[PDB]
This record gives sequence, structure tokens and C-alpha cells, in this order.
Amino acid sequence: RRRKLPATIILRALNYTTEQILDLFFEKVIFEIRDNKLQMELVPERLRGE
Amino acid sequence: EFDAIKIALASPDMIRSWSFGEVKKPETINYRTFKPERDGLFCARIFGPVKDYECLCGKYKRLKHRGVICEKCGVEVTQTKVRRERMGHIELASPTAHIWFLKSLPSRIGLLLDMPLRDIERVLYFESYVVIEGGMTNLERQQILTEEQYLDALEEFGDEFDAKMGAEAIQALLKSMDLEQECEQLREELNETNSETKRKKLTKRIKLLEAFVQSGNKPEWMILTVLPVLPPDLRPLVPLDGGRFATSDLNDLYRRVINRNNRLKRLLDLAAPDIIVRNEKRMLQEAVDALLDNGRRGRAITGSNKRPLKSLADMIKGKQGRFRQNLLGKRVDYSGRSVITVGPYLRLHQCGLPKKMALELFKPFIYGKLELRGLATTIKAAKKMVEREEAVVWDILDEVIREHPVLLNRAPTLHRLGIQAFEPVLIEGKAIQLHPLVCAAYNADFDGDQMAVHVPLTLEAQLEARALMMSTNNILSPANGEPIIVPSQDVVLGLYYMTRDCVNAKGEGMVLTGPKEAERLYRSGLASLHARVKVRITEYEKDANGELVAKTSLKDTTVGRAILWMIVPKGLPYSIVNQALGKKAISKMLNTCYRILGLKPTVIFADQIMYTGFAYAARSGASVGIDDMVIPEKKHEIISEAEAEVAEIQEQFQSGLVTAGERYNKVIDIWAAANDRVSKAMMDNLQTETVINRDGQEEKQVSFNSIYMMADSGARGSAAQIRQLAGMRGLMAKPDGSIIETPITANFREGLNVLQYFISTHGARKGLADTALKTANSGYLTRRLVDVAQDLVVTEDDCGTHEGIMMTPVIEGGDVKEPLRDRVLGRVTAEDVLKPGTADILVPRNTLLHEQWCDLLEENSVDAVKVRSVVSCDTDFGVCAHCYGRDLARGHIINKGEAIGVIAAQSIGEPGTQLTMRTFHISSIQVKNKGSIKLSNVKSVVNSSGKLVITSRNTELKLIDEFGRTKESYKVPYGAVLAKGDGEQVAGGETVANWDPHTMPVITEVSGFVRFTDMIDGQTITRQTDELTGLSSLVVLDSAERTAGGKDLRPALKIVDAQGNDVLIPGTDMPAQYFLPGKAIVQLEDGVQISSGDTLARIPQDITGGLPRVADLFEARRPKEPAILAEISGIVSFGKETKGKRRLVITPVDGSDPYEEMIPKWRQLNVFEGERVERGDVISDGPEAPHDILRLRGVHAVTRYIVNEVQDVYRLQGVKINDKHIEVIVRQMLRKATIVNAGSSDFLEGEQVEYSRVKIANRELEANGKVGATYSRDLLGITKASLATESFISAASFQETTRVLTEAAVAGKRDELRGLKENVIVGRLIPAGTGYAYHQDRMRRRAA
Amino acid sequence: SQLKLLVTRGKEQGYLTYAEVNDHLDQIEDIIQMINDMGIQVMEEDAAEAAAQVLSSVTTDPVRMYMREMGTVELLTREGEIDIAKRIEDGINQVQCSVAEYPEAITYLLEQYDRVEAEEARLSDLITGFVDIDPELAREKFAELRAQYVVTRDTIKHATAQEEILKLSEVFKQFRLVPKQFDYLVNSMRVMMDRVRTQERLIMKLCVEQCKMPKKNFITLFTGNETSDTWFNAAIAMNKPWSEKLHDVSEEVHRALQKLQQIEEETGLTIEQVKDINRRMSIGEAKARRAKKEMVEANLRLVISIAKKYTNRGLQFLDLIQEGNIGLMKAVDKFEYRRGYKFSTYATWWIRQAITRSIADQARTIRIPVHMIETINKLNRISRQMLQEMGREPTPEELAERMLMPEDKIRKVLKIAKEPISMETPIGDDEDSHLGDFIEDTTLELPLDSATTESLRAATHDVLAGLTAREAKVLRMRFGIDMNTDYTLEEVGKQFDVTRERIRQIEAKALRKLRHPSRSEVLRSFLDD
Ligand SMILES: [Mg+2]
Ligand SMILES: [Zn+2]
Ligand SMILES: [Zn+2]
Repeated sequence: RRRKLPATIILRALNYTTEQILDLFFEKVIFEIRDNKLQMELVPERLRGE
Repeated sequence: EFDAIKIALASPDMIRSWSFGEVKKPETINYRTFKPERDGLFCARIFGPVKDYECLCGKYKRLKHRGVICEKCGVEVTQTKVRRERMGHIELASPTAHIWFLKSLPSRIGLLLDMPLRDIERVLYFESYVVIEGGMTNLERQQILTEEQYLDALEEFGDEFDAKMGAEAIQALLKSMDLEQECEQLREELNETNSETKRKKLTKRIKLLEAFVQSGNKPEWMILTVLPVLPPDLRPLVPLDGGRFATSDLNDLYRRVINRNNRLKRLLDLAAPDIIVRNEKRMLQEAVDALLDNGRRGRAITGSNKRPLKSLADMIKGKQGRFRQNLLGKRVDYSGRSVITVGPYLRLHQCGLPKKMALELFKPFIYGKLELRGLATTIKAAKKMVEREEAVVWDILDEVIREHPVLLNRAPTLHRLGIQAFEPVLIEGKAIQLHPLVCAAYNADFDGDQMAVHVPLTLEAQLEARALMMSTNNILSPANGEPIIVPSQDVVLGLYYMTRDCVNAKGEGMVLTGPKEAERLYRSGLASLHARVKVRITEYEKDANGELVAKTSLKDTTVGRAILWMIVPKGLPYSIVNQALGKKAISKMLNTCYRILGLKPTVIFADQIMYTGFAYAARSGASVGIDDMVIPEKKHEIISEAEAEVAEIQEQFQSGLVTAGERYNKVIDIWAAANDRVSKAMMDNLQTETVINRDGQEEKQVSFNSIYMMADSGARGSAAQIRQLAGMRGLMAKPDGSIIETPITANFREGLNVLQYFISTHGARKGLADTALKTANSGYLTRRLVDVAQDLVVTEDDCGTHEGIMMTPVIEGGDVKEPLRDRVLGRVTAEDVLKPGTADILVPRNTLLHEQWCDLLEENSVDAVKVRSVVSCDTDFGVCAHCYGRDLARGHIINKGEAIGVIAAQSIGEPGTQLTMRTFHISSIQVKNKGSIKLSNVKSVVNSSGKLVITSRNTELKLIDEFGRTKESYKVPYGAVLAKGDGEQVAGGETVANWDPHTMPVITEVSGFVRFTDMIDGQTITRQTDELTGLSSLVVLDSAERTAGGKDLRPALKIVDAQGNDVLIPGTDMPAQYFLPGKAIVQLEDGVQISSGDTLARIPQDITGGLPRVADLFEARRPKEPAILAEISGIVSFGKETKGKRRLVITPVDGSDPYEEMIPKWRQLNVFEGERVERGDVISDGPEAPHDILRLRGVHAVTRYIVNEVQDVYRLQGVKINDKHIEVIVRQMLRKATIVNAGSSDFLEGEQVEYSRVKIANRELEANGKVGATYSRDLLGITKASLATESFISAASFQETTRVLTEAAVAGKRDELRGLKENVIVGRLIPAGTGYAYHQDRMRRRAA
Repeated sequence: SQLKLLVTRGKEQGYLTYAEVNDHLDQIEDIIQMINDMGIQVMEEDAAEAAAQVLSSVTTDPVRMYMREMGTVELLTREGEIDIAKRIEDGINQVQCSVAEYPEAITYLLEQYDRVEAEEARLSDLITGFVDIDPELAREKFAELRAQYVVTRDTIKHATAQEEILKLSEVFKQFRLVPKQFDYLVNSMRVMMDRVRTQERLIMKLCVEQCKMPKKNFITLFTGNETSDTWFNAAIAMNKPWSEKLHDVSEEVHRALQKLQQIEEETGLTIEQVKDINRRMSIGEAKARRAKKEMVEANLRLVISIAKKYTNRGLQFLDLIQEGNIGLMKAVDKFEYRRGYKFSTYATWWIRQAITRSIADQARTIRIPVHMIETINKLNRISRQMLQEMGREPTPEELAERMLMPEDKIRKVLKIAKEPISMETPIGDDEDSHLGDFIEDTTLELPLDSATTESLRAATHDVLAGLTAREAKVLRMRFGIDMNTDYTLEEVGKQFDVTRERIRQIEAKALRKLRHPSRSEVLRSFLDD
């Protein structure tokens, strides 16, 4: 019942960092430099109704 | 005999004046003998003797030693009751601070010394010094220090500091400060700093100081140095059987404080280190502070009991405390309880009594009679013989009870009809009889419910009970004049079974010489109880001046109705028993009997209707049989169809056409439609299934099914539950409100498998759980209504004013939801009532509108009746009797003395139980019928179609009939397409207005061309071209749409002519250029032509009913979406832009418009910045707050809004309640007020005070040559209007006791007993009722 | 604006649980109780601006405040405690020499010693022993101070006297007299300076504090002669206007010189000797007291440890500690390192008896003797080792053979305990009826029995109506009827003036006529066998 903290404060206290935390909690949308207009990979069902 | 109760701070010499000695020791009693200790918390000398007329050492033990105080034991021999009266005092070793001036909310010692409470806290608990006589070094009296600072001030000088810490410091602070000095100082420091916060703050604080001034109270009296102890008796040390004892927590609290005081004394004579002594002083302040009260201090310092010790103030406040519980709600001698049963034989004016209870309550009466007769010798013999219960005592008891009434009463007394007096009838057995027509008045069934009987002892009490309270005098409900002795549950079924035509039965269609021959023919078994018949009767339709003119006929009717006629009295016409005579109609029958023929005939006829109805429902043999619950033959058909439908929706949902969150709603609506269909089918198959064949062919009559007969009769139950028997039973929603989509397709005549029953259990559980919780607050809104308007009674006879309200029906374009009959029955007209022929004065000035005047107006159709409300009654401290009206249990004009505040409370409350306990929630004016049309506020012009269209705002439609009335009204918004004009006798079924939510136009007043001004693209707006077909247009853009290069401009399609001007709107000094707000959908491009009234740019854009909607509604709480309106009446115009909120000001016709405030555009404007809107005109959004209705449209609107707001919560429920009562609570809601200018007054101008002081003051100052003064009308919610009170005992009894007391303590308030809550406390008579004579004559005694 | 924001939020939402008030900021409890009445209606799952101002100003558990007070307190060193002790001793020696600096102090010493030699006290109770068995040594030693004084009387005429008054003081320092004799001359020494100092308040305050007399003129006049009129009655020729005001009191403060010459006589020597004597005394005395105050500070850690185990036998935790301190300071007067010891072991003896002698004193609503509490604690402990040992339970008979007491002296003590019930106890029914709501009265006259008695004084008035004036009056005479009455038979013999014997005859005649059945049957109604 104590003072509120930003939730990932415990995780950083749990020996965690930016990369693997945002890996564990979200997916991966990979942009790349494919030489021309930032050619991007995508999952067809990953981007449904929108 | 006393009067004018007083209160104030207590001086130490006062407290020494009370005591008869000082407690010193913490011993209490002797543990071997139980005699008191020497000077412990139970003393012989101090608080007196222990038993009747003896010392404690035993030296003197006679009554002849009365008064003389012994010399060895020194206990003043007197009555032993004196221990209840004496008080002890305590001399504290050091000062200590009273908690009530310390830790109470407004901090009576907080703002008495300029300090923050935490500062004086740090002072009190020995933390940091406070300077007094602090030299001209750094401080004089206020600022705190530290021990570093205490020693660096004691550094470099020992003289010139003179400060202490804790109790003594605060004591020298108060004992040094003067009142007059600081008041005059901050007086001068006030009017030069009357900034809006500073002014009010310093003014209120100087008010407190001047209140301290004129009180003669001394601030250092606040800090305690002598502490007074209760007498011993009120904190006894009773002996319990078995060697144990029982004490009150006051005892050990006193003991602990005495222990800490003795310890500090011992410390002081030791000159021990100041750390230990300071902890002792802190501890004693703790002890006393937890003594006077337990809450402000942190931890209620409990005992060996794992409960908190219960201190002093807790024995005054709270539910349990003396005030709220034991000082009004107290047990009674001569009163008994029992279980109630029916016994329908006995008349309404009496009740059966058990013989044992009757011989108990009237024991002393029977003793008195047995001594008056000489049937005994003395009282002892009388008691012995009545305990033997010999024969003579029965006749003595039958004699003494004979005319001696008793009060009956139930646990939940909601309204005054919950207590009625009956005449006893000695019954064997142990139940309590009851006339069944009085259960409904009590609201008690016979499942084992228990009344209580009190005996009126006093002869004035006997007469009060008989003449005011006896049931026969109290038949009409107080919340509305409806008779509340109506036939309740079973006599209506018998009467309905009696008056019921059947097409063919025995003796069909004969002629009968009278009703009597009808009875003789039926009981003999020659005709049926209900066979259609021609009967000869005689009705006494009294028409002349009290003339009962008889006239006979040959009525064609039932044998049953002819029988029932024999119990109708002379007055009524036969057309009242010549119907089916259900539950509604028979109540109407009793109502008409009262209305026509007085009271006594109505009571006699009520008992007759009950007797005959019971007897014929006995004859009926009306049963309920399993065959009588008919299942429709076409039920399974509908079930198959609906299951096909649900399968269809499921098929489509697998087809990907619908959401689950809409599949749900579709199946719900499917099953609901199937449910209503099943109900209609079952009603058809049951309501009239009975076919009968007289003379061959069969004919249709209403069914004789004795479940239908108990629903159509309205005796018990309705069509819906009968559906729940035969048809399908609902859908059985979950507890919250989520309906479970698979219904219970069964019924109750068939079974319910386990899941059907389980689905039923959700709703059953929630409903029962929340009906056991309207019990937890059966009387919460009743309490909080009574405790605000209790102090209001009819006091004078007429105040001779003319104000009131103009009554008009509650119609919203449908049918007349409330005719002018009900809203005016029983009130007093304030002026004449003029027929629309404009010369027909119908009721001059003070004609109480009974049924007859209201009748005459009914067939005369005048609907303009200015009736004197209570809320505008000019009377002081009460209300004009002629202002209130007549709606008593008695039909006549109210009589002075009646506590109409309380009956208003109990009427607005007790149907509240009949409401739903939980707050539940729920375009063109097409003329619906025939008539003419009237546009009120019709400010419009012949528009583009040459027709009418709303250029005004508050045009309200009206179905004008030729009667002289308003048949059906409507609201017409701005720019409505009025397909006709005003004053057209029109046809029925016609839409005479049309308008679009997406088209709120800015249509032109007169002609012009499409010639723009400021409408610049890129700077102000966007050159829109809706090129789906290619149309370009300059729609107005808001500031987030306009750039900054044009935001300081005002777009408008300027009104022009063919010449080059800007044609100014006639009536204003402005040329017409219709300035437009954001989203102003424009079409007409630059240069186009228009004419008068053309479409310029047509911009686009549930009622609750619970009970706690009403308590809120009686609180004037600012709703979420308030609607502010105009304070000025004139042409309006915009202002600054977006300082968080838009700005705009309502310009007068000639004056000044300094009125502007933060108008947020999240709340949408409904008026432009170019209209002449008057004060009280719709600009803001949402629900109007009731406050602004008062401050803008006055008191009469805020009350007509509030009664017409809370009435419709009852109205939406089907409940009925008179409007008179909802005003009397209003009149308490607006009792306080604020001032406009002092003038000849004696208060602050920007101040608040109750109405009546002003109301007596500046009406008197007109009598003087001096000036009158002006005042603003405040308005307080009931619980906020209730705290503001002139008493200080009426407030302690219900509100926060400590808050009232300390304030009324420091204020030196003096209460002179008035109102009804205080005189009950003191136990004298009440000012209101029978004791209105006893209290006026005090005024003659208080007039010399 | 943190708490200002939370109170804005309270006026917004109108109910705020522990989550916010714990997370929007003991003092926690305090602030929640304060936020209650904006009004806000706070829960657990002129006040609005008033409470806003009190919630705009940024614990009082006296135990927490007491720890914080004790924060600057710390354990003192052992031989450092010896140093504080010897400082106390130096203070007591300063006070001893001060009293011996007063010769007539030793004169009253000889007075008490003669009174015990005249047998006004005990020869071993006159003093708590000398600093050295048989009183004739210490008594003759006191007699030495007798002769050692009268050898001193030869020499105030001053060089040989000053060191002769002290030789009976150096012998004085090697003694240890009982404190009552110690404090008497001291509390007389306390009386001595108040008398003399009050004189200068009549002497100097009536010159330096009224007559505009600068401080130099009195100090340059008084101190230096200090006794005669050369310092006071010579100031009235000061060539001053305020020294001219030295006339109206010249006969009055000269009285104050008449009181000083008394005090110089009463002191026997110059008041400035007596001044710096008791000045020196309380100079070290406060330092001596200061030494004790220092030591008591660094031993409360013992007392909080001691009281840690007595707590929950019905006494407030800060009440245990204060009784604990009382012993800790009483021992500072008594603890002696003169043996070489730790005060820590010595203190807990006094501090144990402090808590327990108090705990049996002021820890019930009915008090009981410590020797009875001596009993109850002896049973309850001896109840333990018998209940645990024999099996089920000690029957009071079984206690009779463990403790051979008569078992009706025992069983009465087992009726002694179990202090009274809180009359505000909540009874069942869930009705909130407390226990006291059912305890009835016994002082009330039964309303019927009052109704009976009103006929009695009527009914006996009936037969006493139909009496003879003598019998009707004599019976009202003989019995306590209709007055402050019951005059004895000799007393009725006087008023009626007949005879102490004759009255009983007519008294016997009185009811013998009233003993008639069928004549006084009214009171026959007031008989029920
Ligand atoms: Mg019931
Ligand atoms: Zn006595
Ligand atoms: Zn009135």
C-alpha cells in the first residue's frame, strides 16, 4: 500500500536494461537501410485492422 | 421554571464555584468494605452520602440529623440522590490545553492568535519556545525558535527574552493579549487590504475576535488550569452479582489523569531534571486531551479491553450518545408490545387488546378504581387481589377502558399515520387485533409483525389522542388528500366478484322492486349473485341547497351491484357501483363519498364496504387451482420461431457480418419481442377465454379464471406476474445489469431445470439484498428533511400579500400529465381568476379553492390562477395559514399551530420508500391533434420561402384550443422551418417546424447579397471547394483552423445590398454582417444574391428517477454540466480570445456590460455575439444549476424548477405526492441570504445572514425615516441549510456536536427555547401543536 | 502544490482512499484525519480553506517525542561516572563548608546535640553516623565542636577567629549527619538569605529602583561599608535631586538597616561573609545538582529496558517510564561509587521497586494492598507450578496444602481480583446496547410503595384524627410523625409536663385504645403476614 513507482523501476532493480526489457514486453518491428526509402519488413496479420 | 438556555466558557472561579471539594487521590473505594475512599473519585465529603440520610462513618443515621455534616467522617448527610448532583473539581499541577479549542476543525485557539495550529502544537508538546516580552532584539510575541536559537537568544542576554514553552506559554500569550487593540489594528489593516481573499478572511477573524469581545470571555479561560469532574453517580461503580464490578471508562480516565497530576506534583517538589518534568507535562496534556475526547488525539488510548476507552464527549454525540438516542428516543412506562393479527369483525374506531396486556398497562387505573369502589382496603390489598385476578377486576377493567384510548405504533413510523389511537376491546388470547383497513396506513402485513400500545395517561393526553390522533379522524393521507383507508387486498376481490356482469345466469333479465328484493332473491337461490338485471332503485342526488332530492329509475344492472347499493349512503349516484368496481374504482368511490357527504358517513360506509366485501369474498369461494394457470397453445410455436431466429443470427455471425457485441443485442431484442408476443397470446387465451351461450349462440365475456380475477381486479398482482406464471419468464439479467442472453423459456406452472433456477437466482439474490438495504436507511432522507424544516410552523392567520406562483399544467406536447385541477385543489388564490372574457372576476382574493371552485374553473377552462405559495408568504418565523392552504388529513383550511414542516418532511419522505432505492437512468414539432397554434416569444420574420422561421430563441409552441387554454405546447429551436405562421386554426397531424442537428443556421433577418468581410484564405479561413461535384465555399474556421495572420479578425458574410453598403440591422447601431464562429458551414460565394430570411450558413450541433437522485436534488449540488446564462438583458458581443477559455460580454441597451468570465469552448455556445438576450437566457450547455435559476430568474423559478423537478421523480415512478410539501422544504433551502448594501443596516455588505433579520430590519427601517437596505438571496442545500440554525441545542442533537458546542461556547450563545427539537430535549411542551397556547402566553409573560 | 493538488482532487472526486493519501504526499494518520473535513469524505480502500491552510503548513506520540528527546542522550563512561559522582561530592562538600562557613549553623548544631544530650532525640538518630561505633566518641566529638567554638569566640576583635571557626568546620567535614538536621539549617540558611535579600529589596529597591538612583551610587556607597548609615544615611547629602528623594524613606530604609543589623547580629558576622557563604554553596550546589542531572540523563536507557517487561499489566507505557525515572533520580542521591561500583547494577534495584511499588498502587480501579497483591502474585505463581504439575488444576483445597493458609483467607483473595467490567461494553443482539443499559437501580422507591405510604400518613392521620388531644399529640410526640421529631420519653415528659413515667402510661393507654379491633382496622389493612 506504499508509494507508487513507475512499474519498470522494479525491473531495472531486477537486473534489466532497455533492450531486453522492451524485447520482453513488446514485439519487434525492424526497420532497415535497404538503400532506398527505408525498406521495411512486416507481418501481414501483425498489421490487421487499422 | 427556567427559560433562555445559556452557555459560555467556564472560568476557574466558576468551576471552583460548582465543586464541593477537590479530588486528590486516585483511590476509589475500600476493597474490603465498598465504602468510598477519603477523597478519591468517589468521596463521602465531596459528593455526599451514599445511602438515605446517613453519614459514612455511621455517627449519624437518622432523618432528624438532616443537613448537619459529621465531624469525624465529615459527609454532609442528605438524600443519597445528591451524589448525582454534586460536582468535584481538580487543581491541575500545571496548565494544559483544552482539546476542543485546540484540535477542532476551525481551531478556536488557532485563529484567536494569528498562528498555524502546528505552531501551537510545537509549542504545546514542549518542542520550541514562543516569545513573549522577547525584548526589542528580534521578536515581540509570535515567531517560534529552536534550542540553538533559544540558547543564542539566552546567549548575549538573559534579560529581555521572557518566553516559555507549552501550556504556560500559551496561557501568558492569551492573558497578555487585548481584544480591542487587535480588532482596531486589523480594522485599519482591513479596509486598506480588502482584496477578495484578504477582505473576507480578516473580516471573519475580526468578527470572531469581536464575538470574543462582547462575550466577556477571556482567552486564557480556554487553557485549562482547573478541571471539573462529573458527579460519581453519572460514572457509577455498580456492583455486579458474583463479586465482579462494572464501571464506566470515565472512571479510569479520571484515575489516570489524577495519577499523572500527582506525579508531576512529586516531580515539582523534587526539582528533578526539566526533561523528565517536561515529559510529565506532555503526558498530562495527553491525558486530559484524551479525557475530554478521543478522536483528535492520535490513538484512543484503550485499556485491558481490546476496545478504545470511551471518553466524555462520546457520551454526548454519536448515535449511542445522550442526545441522539437517549434524550429523544427513550423507553416508556405504560407501554407494551405484541404480535398483531387481523380480527376483521371490529370497527375502524377501535382495536382488540389482549386481556393480559390490558390488565398490565392499566394496572394503576384499576387500583384507583378498586379503591374508589371500596372493593379493597388499601393499595397493597388492591395489588394482591388483582394478582389473584378475581372476578371484580374484570368488570372494573371493562369499565375503566371503556372510553380510554390507547396508541398503536409500529417499528418503522414513517409518516404520522404510522401512529393512530384506537379504543380497546378486551380480548382473550395474546395477539393484538387490528382493523384491516388500517394495515395499509401502517404498512404492516400479518407475517408476525408487532405493534406496541402506549397508554395516554393525562386527560389532555386522552383528549389529544381522541380528537387529533384517533384513526377515524385520520383517514386521508397527509402527503396527498387521497383517502388511505382504501380496501386493501381481499375485500376488493370480493367486491369485484360482486359487481360483475355475466351474459347468462339464474334469473337473467327480470325486474326487481328494489335492491332489497334483489338480496332476497339471491340468498334464496333463485338468481345468481351477478346476473344482468333491470332493477328499480332510488338515488338521492342532492342538488339544491343541502336538499337531498330523491329520484328513482329502472337501472339495468347486476343483482350484485343492486345488493352493494344498499350500503352506499344517501349522497352518491348509482353510476358508482354500476361498473366492474375493481381496486381503482372503489378507491375512487371512497374518495367521492368523502368529497360529497362529509366524514362520518364516509367512515361508516368504509366499514360497511369492508364488511360486505369480506362476506361476499367468503361466498365466492375464490380459489386458485393448477388448472387455472393456462398455458397458451401457441407458445411452443413462438419458442421455435425465436430459436430459429437466434440460430439465424449465429449463422450470420459465423458468416462474419456482425460483432459479438451486437449479436448479443440482436438476440436480446429477439427474445424480448418473443416475450411480449407470448404475453399477449396468453392474455388473449386467458383474459376473455370464457365463452357462454344464452339463447343458443355463444358470446364473449371477461374470463372467470380466479387468477385473472385477482389481476384484473387489481386486488393483488398484475398482468406481468401472471405472465411470469404461464408464459415465458423474462431473460433474468445478471446482478449488475448484464442480461443473460439465453432466457428462461419455462414458466412456473411447468418446472425449471437447474440452470433455469440458477439463472433466476442472480436477480432474486440482488433484489432481496437491496430490499434489505432500503431498511438500513428507511428513515435517512426523512431524517435529513425533518432536521431542516422542523422549526417551521404555521403561526399567524394571514399575511395579506399577493405573491405566489402562476399554476399551469405539466404538459410536454403529449397528454396533460397533470391537469390544473390537482395543482390547484386546496390552495388559496392570491388575486382574482378572470375568465378569458376579461371581465369575469371568479374568485376575488382569498377563496380557498375546494373541489367546487376548482370544478367551476374546470368547466370554465381558465388556466391562469395566481396562487399564493408558502415560499413567498410574507410571514416571519413561520407561514401564513392562508398561504399554506388546506391539504390536511382534514379537508378544511389549515389551522394555526400545525407543524407543517414535519408533515412536509414525512410526506416527501415516506413515499421515497415506494420509489426505487438505487439511482436508475433512462426532430420536428408535429401537431398531434386539432387546434390553433401560438408562438410565445415569436421573434421571427417572413423568411426565404416567404414563410416563418425562428429568428428568436425561446419560441415555445402551443396547441391553442378555443376553450381559453393551452392544449399542447412545444419548443421551437432557433431557425426552425416554421411551415406555417402564428394564429392559424390548423388541422391535426402536421409538422409545423423543421430543423437539423447539423444545420443550426445563421439565416438572414432581411435581404442582402453574398458580400463577404474579412473572409480571407490562408489568414482567416480555407477556400473550401467540395469538389466531389466541385462546389467551392468559404466556411468559417476556428482559431486552430485560422492562422495567426488572421486570428485577430472576425469572419462574417456581411449583409449588403446591390449598392455597396452594409445594411444595418434596424434596431441596433450596427450594420448587418453575420459574424460566424468556428465550423460555420458556408456555401454562398462572394457576390451571390439573397433576400429576407434565407439560409445563410446552417452550422451543425434521459431523465433519472431514483431516491438518492432526490436527496441530491434537494441539495442544489452543482451538476457536471452547469448552464450559466446572462446576467444582463441586452445585445451581446464577443471579447478576448482563448485565455484558456473564450471571452464575450452581454452589452446592455444603455448601461455598461462589465460582465465577462472564463467561458470554455468545450461547453458550446448556443447564442452568437450579436443577439439581445435577456438575463436568464440560454447560452451555456447541459443541465442548469438550480442556484443560477434563483440568482437570475428569482426565487419563484428556482422553486418551480425544484418542485417540478422532484415531483417528476415521483411522477416517473407512479407515486403520488402533493406539491405543497416540496415547497415547505424549498422555503428552508433559501432561508439564508447575503447583503447588497449596509445603508441603515448593522452587518457587512458582502456578508451572509438569514432572511428574517433583514426581513424585519429593512421593513422596519422604512417605518423609520432611515433607508431600507438591499440583500442577495442565498440558497443552501438541506444539510447545509440545516446547520445554519439560530439555536445551539437543535444543532447539537443532530449535527457534529463538538463543532456546534465549541462555536456556541466561545460565541457565548444564548438559546431561547423555540422550535420543536429543543423543547423535546428540555421536556417542556412543544411550541407547535396543542402547546401553541402554552407558548404564546409565555410571550405575554415575556412581554411585560 | 502537492497536497494542495490532492485537496483539489478531493474537491473534484469527493472520496480518496489510502492509495492517494499514501501516494500523494503517525503524520500519515494525522493528515488523513485532517483531510477528512474539507469536506472530502476520505476512506480506506469554515474548514475547506481552514483545513487547506493547515494542510499548507509543510508526530506527537509522546513515546516518539520521548525517543527524540532522548536522541542527544548516550551511555556515560564508567570512571567518567565516577568523575560525575566526585563532582556531586564536591558540591555536597561545598554545601557542608557553607553551613560550616556559618558559625551559628554550628551553634544550632550544638543546640540539637544538647537536646539529644537533654534527650530530645536519639544519640544515634541525631546524625547518620560520623565519617569514621559508640556515641560517646561522636558525642564528645560534637562536644569538641562545643569547646572548639568557645575557643573561637576569643578572636573576633578577627585574625585568629577566621581560622578558628573553620577548624570546627574541618572536623565538621568528616561527619555525616541525618538530612533533616542537614536541611533544617540549610532550609534555615535558605530562610537566612531570603530575609536579608528582602531587606535590600526594602533597602536598595526603594532607592535604586524608585528614586532614580543609579547603580553606582548604591554600590559605591553600600558595598564597602555595607552595614552602618555611612552608606545609606550619608547618601542624602549627595548634591543630587534624587538623593534629595532619599528623605521620605530615610526613616524607612533605615529600618531596613535596623533589620540588617539584626541580620548581621542574626548571622553573627558581616552579611557579606554569609552572602558569599551561601552564594558559594548554591554556586556549587547548582553545579552539584548539575552533576546529578548529567548522570540521570545517561541512565534512562536502563529504565526503558527495565520497564520493557512490566508493560501490559494494565499501565500506560509512559506511566511505567515516569515511575522508572523517579527511582533513577532517587538513587542519584543514594548511589555511592565510594565502594567502587557500576551504577547500572545499583539503579535497577531502585527502578524495579519503582515500577512494582507503583504498579500495585495505581493500576486498578479498585486499589489493593501491596501485601495483598503480595498474596495474589504469590498464588498466581504458585497456581502455575501446581496446575502444570499435578495435572488439571489447583483446587483452593489443594492450595490449602501447598500454602497452609486456612483456605477462607485464601478464597477471599481469589474473590479479590478481576477488576470491574467496562460498562460501555457492547452486548450482543447487534443492537449496540452496552452493558450499563441493563443495570437497574436500587435507590428508587417502588412507585406503588410511595403510593402506599401516602395513604399511611393519611390513614394513621385518620385514627390519629379520632384521638384525644393528649393521645393524638403524645403519639405524634412519641413517634416520628409529621416533623423533625422522635423526642424521647423523658423529652415528652418535659413538653407535656407530666412525667417520664406517666407518659408511658398514657402512651400505653394510647394504642391500647387503638389496639381495638373494629376501631383501628384501617392499619389492619397495612398488615400482611
Ligand atoms: Mg411485515
Ligand atoms: Zn458522620
Ligand atoms: Zn403564509
